[PDB]
Amino acid sequence: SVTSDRTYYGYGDVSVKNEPVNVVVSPFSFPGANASLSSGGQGVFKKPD
Amino acid sequence: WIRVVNQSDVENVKLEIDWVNANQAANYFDYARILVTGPNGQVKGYLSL
Ligand SMILES: [Ca+2]
Ligand SMILES: [Ca+2]
Repeated sequence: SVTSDRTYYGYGDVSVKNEPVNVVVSPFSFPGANASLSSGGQGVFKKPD
Repeated sequence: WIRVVNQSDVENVKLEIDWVNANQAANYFDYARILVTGPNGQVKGYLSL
């Protein structure tokens, strides 16, 4: 007696939470400790991490 | 007479020594020859009137 509207459903959800990367900074204080940078000087400074 | 003290980084230094009142001492001296007895026996400088 009923004319069914033939439509059933399925569903799902997608969760995009974080950003791809975290650029953790540990800044450099390049004259350093137990060192010295003078005017006109020339050299190299290294920070591994 | 002139002690040059460097900091822990400086390695190469070029000094220009200049005699400014030489034109006044020309009225007092007839010949005056200054030899800057350098670091460890070398004589790297010679000034005159
Ligand atoms: Ca993040
Ligand atoms: Ca240097």
